[PDB]
Amino acid sequence: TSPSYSPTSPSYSP
Amino acid sequence: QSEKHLEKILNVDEFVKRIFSVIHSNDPVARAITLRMLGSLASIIPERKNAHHSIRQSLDSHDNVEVEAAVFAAANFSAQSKDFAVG
Amino acid sequence: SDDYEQVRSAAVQLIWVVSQLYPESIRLVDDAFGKICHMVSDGSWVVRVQAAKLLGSMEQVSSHFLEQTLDKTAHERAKELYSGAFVHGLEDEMYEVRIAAVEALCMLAQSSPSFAEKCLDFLVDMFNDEIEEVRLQSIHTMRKISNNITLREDQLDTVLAVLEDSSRDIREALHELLCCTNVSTKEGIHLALVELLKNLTKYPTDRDSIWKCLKFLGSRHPTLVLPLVPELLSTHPFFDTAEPDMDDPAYIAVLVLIFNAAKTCPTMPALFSDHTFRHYAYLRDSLSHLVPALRLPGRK
Amino acid sequence: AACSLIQARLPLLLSCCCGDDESVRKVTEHLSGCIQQWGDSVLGRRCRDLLLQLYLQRPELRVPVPEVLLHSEGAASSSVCKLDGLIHRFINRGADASMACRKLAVAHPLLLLRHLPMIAALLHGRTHLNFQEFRQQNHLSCFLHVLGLLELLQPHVFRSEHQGALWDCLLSFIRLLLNYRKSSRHLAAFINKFVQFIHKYITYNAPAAISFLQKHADPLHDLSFDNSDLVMTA
Repeated sequence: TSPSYSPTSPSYSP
Repeated sequence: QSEKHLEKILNVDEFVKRIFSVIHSNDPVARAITLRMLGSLASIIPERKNAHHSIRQSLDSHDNVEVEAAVFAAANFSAQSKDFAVG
Repeated sequence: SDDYEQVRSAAVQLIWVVSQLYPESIRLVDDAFGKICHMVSDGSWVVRVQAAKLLGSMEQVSSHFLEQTLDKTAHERAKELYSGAFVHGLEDEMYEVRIAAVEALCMLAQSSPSFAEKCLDFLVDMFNDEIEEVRLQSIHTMRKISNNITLREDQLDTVLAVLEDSSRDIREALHELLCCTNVSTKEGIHLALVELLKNLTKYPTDRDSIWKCLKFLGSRHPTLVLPLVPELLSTHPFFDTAEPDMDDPAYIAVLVLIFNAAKTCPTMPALFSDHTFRHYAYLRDSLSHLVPALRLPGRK
Repeated sequence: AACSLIQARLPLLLSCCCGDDESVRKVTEHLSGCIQQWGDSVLGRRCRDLLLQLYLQRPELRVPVPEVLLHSEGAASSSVCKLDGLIHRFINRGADASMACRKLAVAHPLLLLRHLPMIAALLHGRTHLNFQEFRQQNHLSCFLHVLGLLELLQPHVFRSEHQGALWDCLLSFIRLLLNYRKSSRHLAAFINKFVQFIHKYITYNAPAAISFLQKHADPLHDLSFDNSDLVMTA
């Protein structure tokens, strides 16, 4: 899941 | 390229959120691209404290290809804002 | 006792002015104050305004006799559960005399370091007066006498009012009161925090004052909040908590409290989690009139 | 400025060793002389080093210098103390609260003295149940544990000024508890507190000098035999 967004990162709401 | 047309944007927070949402990505080149883009948007977001902070953060790291872009974005804001230049 | 109007109206002024000169009759100022008290229930409404204002202006009086104005109660019933001139003046015909009463009470409460604790309940209860002017005056007087006062159980009642329709003046006044009040119990700070969060989530327009009141509420008494540090910001002992959003004006609200408290207590950056350091740098860069400079290693 | 500079240069010192043997071999080195020692600061950085031997605390305690810097252990002390307070208020989590607390307290005295203000600001449930008969243990066990920790850390009471403010605050809270208690229903804690006050006064007449301001009301407040006791085998 999200290979580049990092597991501990603020999630994009929309 | 199309910088003159930037000022005529009615919806700014949504756009800036979309652009800024890729500064937390772990990819050192994806951070460098986004810092350049922010630097290219000083005209329409010259007072954003979160952008100022993120640039001042990326300015002191270990990845050359992102430090060389944070420098550019910092030079870009330092012209269209004051409280950023002082820091 | 002249049994005609426009006479007593100034006879009261005369008795006050002569009395304040020197208290030597047998007790002279106390006697004059007793006379004013027995008069406060004058038939008219014009007299009572002077009655209240003049006794308010007076400053020196026998302690033991002073409380006899307030002595009558459901208030002491509530206190146990957890564990007369003004009594009538506070509830009168039209709001003018109520305003005069609250002003007199604030003046003489300031004068006497004691007698304040006796009047906190009489103030707080009189919030739902239905006259916005009396509302504002009550908030202002509570602020002005807020010093060396405790709200062991009054916290919840004085905070329930924080939810007004808009009453922008009232809610701002309540924030002003909170930033200058004093609490002693940790659960009190926790409670105030939770009601403030409800306030912010329901009226997302005065966050700019919520933050300042929280700043002062932290700086005023830091040690009270230290036990809350693990609980208020999620710090699951062996799980890496997901970065809470940087700009959320509830997370910023709860962070400004901690940072302001952190000026005093040196031990607590140990409690600070991973994110809080870069978040502190971001805050100290954005809102420089809310978070003071600290000793954190990240920003030396 | 020297202390701040030592903070600035310490991380390389930590990294270059990153070894228990190296840390031991370093701490064991203290120079002689009494002028411009400055070794006291680096030794006190044993708190950052998170040592487990009281030997280091020995020379450090002898130095007896203030500590305001960041400390690695500061997390564990808060964990233990807050757990003890919460367990006290809760009446499985309390087994450590009263035993490991005192064990670590005796193992290292200076850390607990540094953490004192936080625990002092606790234990304000006195007014919730003044009689304390309503409170099963929310008004008794916490004070028992805390005062016992005090009698254990008498060296903490023996600590000089700049740390006695927290002790004075705790003493004022204890005196208020004595005044507002259920009229001497139980006297074990009262005797313990009296003994602690006597020991503190004996160890430092200055602690008695400061506490006199608060005790002025207390001597008339008590007017009882227990208070008057000190107001004046194999």
